[PDB]
Amino acid sequence: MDKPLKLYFIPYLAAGHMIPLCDIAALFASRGHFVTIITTPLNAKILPKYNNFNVHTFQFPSQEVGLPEGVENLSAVTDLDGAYKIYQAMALLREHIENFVEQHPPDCIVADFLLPWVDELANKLSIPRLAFNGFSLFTICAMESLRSHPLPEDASGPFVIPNFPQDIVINSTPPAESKTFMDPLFTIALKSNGFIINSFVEFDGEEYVKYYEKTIGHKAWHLGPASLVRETIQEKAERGEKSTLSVQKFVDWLNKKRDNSVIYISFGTMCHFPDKQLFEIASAIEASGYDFIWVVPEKKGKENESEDDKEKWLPKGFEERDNGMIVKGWSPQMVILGHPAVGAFLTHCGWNSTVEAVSAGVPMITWPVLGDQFYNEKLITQVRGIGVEVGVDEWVVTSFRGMKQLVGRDCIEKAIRRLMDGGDEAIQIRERSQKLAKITKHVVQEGGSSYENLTVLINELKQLRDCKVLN
Ligand SMILES: CC1(C)[C@@H](O[C@@H]2O[C@H](CO)[C@@H](O)[C@H](O)[C@@H]2O)CC[C@@]2(C)[C@H]3C(=O)C=C4[C@@H]5C[C@@](C)(C(=O)S[C@@H]6O[C@H](CO)[C@@H](O)[C@H](O)[C@@H]6O)CC[C@]5(C)CC[C@@]4(C)[C@]3(C)CC[C@@H]12
Ligand SMILES: O=c1ccn([C@@H]2O[C@H](COP(=O)(O)OP(=O)(O)O)[C@@H](O)[C@H]2O)c(=O)[nH]1
Repeated sequence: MDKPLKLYFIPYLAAGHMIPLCDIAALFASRGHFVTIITTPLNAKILPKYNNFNVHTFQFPSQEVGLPEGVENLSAVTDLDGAYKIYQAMALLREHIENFVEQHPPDCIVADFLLPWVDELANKLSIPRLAFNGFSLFTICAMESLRSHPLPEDASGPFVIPNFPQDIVINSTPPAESKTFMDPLFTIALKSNGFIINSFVEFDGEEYVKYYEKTIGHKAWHLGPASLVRETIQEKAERGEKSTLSVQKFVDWLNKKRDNSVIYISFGTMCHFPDKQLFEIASAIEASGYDFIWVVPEKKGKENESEDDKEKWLPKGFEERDNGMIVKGWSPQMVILGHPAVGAFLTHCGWNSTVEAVSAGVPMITWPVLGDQFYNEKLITQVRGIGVEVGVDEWVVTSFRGMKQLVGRDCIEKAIRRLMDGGDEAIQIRERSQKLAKITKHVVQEGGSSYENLTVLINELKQLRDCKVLN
């Protein structure tokens, strides 16, 4: 504890994995250790500089992959080809990332599971390495249970998470493609010294800290929700990217509405719905009759469209009825969710949007799409009971307009009203969300669960540093 720790963080160029890992590095920075993010210049611009907080940037190889100069992240990508370029750009940056880390070795490396070449880098440098995927520990347990007990290849439809601490049924089977990409990353990540989770034990469940530790044989570190590291308005409003609309424009409009009278609809980054699907969402939004903040990244840069191009995805007269805000880009989600007017959230069950909703105490309407979201759907609705389900069952591998099954407006509206109409069910769901909200307020504060986990994590990293100094 006499000298601080030198920690490097290598976040992947994805909004869901860049945002949380930098906030997690800000928790290390608040303790007095020298953190350092290693990413591209555009992704490091939005990062507020704390104490000890520094970045090391290598220029994004735009013309090497074939991208415009303004695209250095997966959130600005609207095509499956773009995700390949973001990955290929990460392969080219692998050279200079390894060289910089070899020239100035840190006390510890924290790297994403999407980059599995950090294993050789930390090994030859004989330094402790931490893995990060931004999933829930509950989901990580569920995906390692399917890896030990594979589903029959023919089987499809709902399935039970095998040999779990709690009987849980996921609504659809994962794609066979998902297994071939995920399993190599989990195996390399399990070769790491520890796993960093942007969650707290009161939410994932202690029976899964004991499941991951004793059944799988690996250490996890509940350090989140790291979104709580941003306290001011400017810290909450600038995340990953500058907001598209003025943050005060949202607040002045939300301040005029009642409490729990606004629905926030955002399927996160990397999810783009076809125009038919957006039409069903829009029809179900106006049919519910509730004010809404709808994030539509599918139509960013497509403002003042001709009447033909707008009727492809919106009912005629939808924008004339000013009962909501259609944001075609980044939204201050921490700000919008924090406002007392938002009382419901239509989510893709992404983990960042999930813990941010638990902090703000907003119940969630679940619409999972890919990745860890179909496990998160059941963590929201069955395990913790802070949300209702739409009832979707399409588990795509790519979400870039790839969905082949149309979710009807009668299905969406039915779920929207189950939380906005204030029924007897919705009342106690919002009570269980407020119970977790009060707990979440001080899990990163002194004495909390995730706070003390970071205290233990630092001490063990300091120990390993003191052992290397002997040699
Ligand atoms: C196969 C390919 C298209 C890949 O192309 C290959 O590249 C290698 C490079 O050496 C070559 O050797 C091959 O010949 C070939 O060209 C490029 C892109 C790519 C890698 C994958 C990809 O970009 C992302 C995912 C992604 C992984 C995962 C675990 C995430 O964590 S995504 C992440 O978090 C959440 C998760 O829900 C997202 O919502 C966030 O926005 C953020 O992106 C799960 C989801 C997903 C989409 C699974 C597929 C893949 C591994 C993908 C698209 C497979 C295809 C692959
Ligand atoms: O318009 C948007 C879209 C996304 N986000 C942020 O992007 C992250 C989305 O992460 P999540 O894991 O929920 O979705 P994923 O990016 O994995 O699809 C969260 O921090 C959101 O607050 C935001 O602030 N505004």
